[PDB]
Amino acid sequence: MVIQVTNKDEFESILSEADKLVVVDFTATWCGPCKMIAPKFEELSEEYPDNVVFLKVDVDEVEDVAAEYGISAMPTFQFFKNGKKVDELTGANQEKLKAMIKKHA
Repeated sequence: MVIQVTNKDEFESILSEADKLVVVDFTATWCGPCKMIAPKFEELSEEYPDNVVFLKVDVDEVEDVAAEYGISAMPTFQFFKNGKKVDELTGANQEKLKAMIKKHA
């Protein structure tokens, strides 16, 4: 249950208009770990279908969001409440990803 974001305006508008917690997967085709944690991301998106929106962002496809969101390493999962950033995890840690989604959901 994951939505692929392909531009900045569409991304900002989603965070802006979200009445749910939003989790964003910042990913890249050159990033081995990004692809390894991707199935876990998908599972969780289905395991929180009511109160959390999950997004996917390729940093080479949407350049204007990678620099603007302060992404410094990959993968990066950012968490937004009411259109405002609340948490962040860097790295393909499956356990920490679950634990951080639970914290805010």
